[PDB]
Amino acid sequence: RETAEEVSARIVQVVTAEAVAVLKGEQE
Amino acid sequence: GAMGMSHIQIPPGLTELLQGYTVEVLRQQPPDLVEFAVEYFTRLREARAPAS
Amino acid sequence: GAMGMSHIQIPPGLTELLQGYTVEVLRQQPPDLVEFAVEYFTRLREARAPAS
Repeated sequence: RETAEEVSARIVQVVTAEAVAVLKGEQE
Repeated sequence: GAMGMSHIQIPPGLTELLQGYTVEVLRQQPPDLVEFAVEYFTRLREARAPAS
Repeated sequence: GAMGMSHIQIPPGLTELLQGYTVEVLRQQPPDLVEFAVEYFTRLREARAPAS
């Protein structure tokens, strides 16, 4: 059971956090 | 060099506010990405007030 | 998402596009994500308003 509110929050969160991690090259 | 590291500083709240708007606009049943995205980020913009 | 996809995550397409564009805001203009996005999406609507 999950809601749009929490997933949408997660999605925007992970993209900003992970793309910030991409700045260092965390993606490797 | 001594500096030069791209220290992408993203202000928190960007996501939080546009999140409130995303869930709200999704509930509004948006048509297409064009109008969806325009109003979405525009809602943050409307809240920040670029004009006064 | 959460482990064990019983707790469904809703990605209605806009979500993955949103992420891509949120990377656009973050990569292209880190201090002001929204002004860039608003211009980009207004440009999007301008260039391509759905015509059938």
